[PDB]
Amino acid sequence: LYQLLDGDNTQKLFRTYDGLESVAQKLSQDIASMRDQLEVSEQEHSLLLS
Amino acid sequence: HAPYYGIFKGIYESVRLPLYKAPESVLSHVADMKKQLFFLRSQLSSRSEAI
Amino acid sequence: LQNEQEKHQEMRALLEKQQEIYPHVLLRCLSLLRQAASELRLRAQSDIDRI
Repeated sequence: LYQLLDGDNTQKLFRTYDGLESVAQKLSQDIASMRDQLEVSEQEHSLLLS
Repeated sequence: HAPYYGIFKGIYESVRLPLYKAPESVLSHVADMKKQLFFLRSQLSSRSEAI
Repeated sequence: LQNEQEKHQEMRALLEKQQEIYPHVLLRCLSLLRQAASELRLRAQSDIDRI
């Protein structure tokens, strides 16, 4: 699960459960942030069209 | 009362996976989320180029 | 639910295509009107009316 979330084979010598929850929160935040950017971009596009 | 219940409860809530779902679904779900992230990035890039 | 999600993705793809074509068509119309205003009304026709 940690490998799936961090992508980076950075052989972190010590994986913690708290670290796992943090990386999971980051993915959710990244998706939310990307959706917000897309929404902004959609507004920008709509303004240009208007 | 399982020792790791509190930690995984937190992980389920972070990835927005419902608590009633089977534990075998957690990795598949996270993989799909990553897939979605890639798709959203591609859409943003396409839209930014179009604008 | 799975079918409706697939339909959603298709509709979304179509919407994105239409949003890409529409502004270009508006720009072509604007370009034609600009030509009529600048080259015909302010220049060609104004000279004719004076003479």
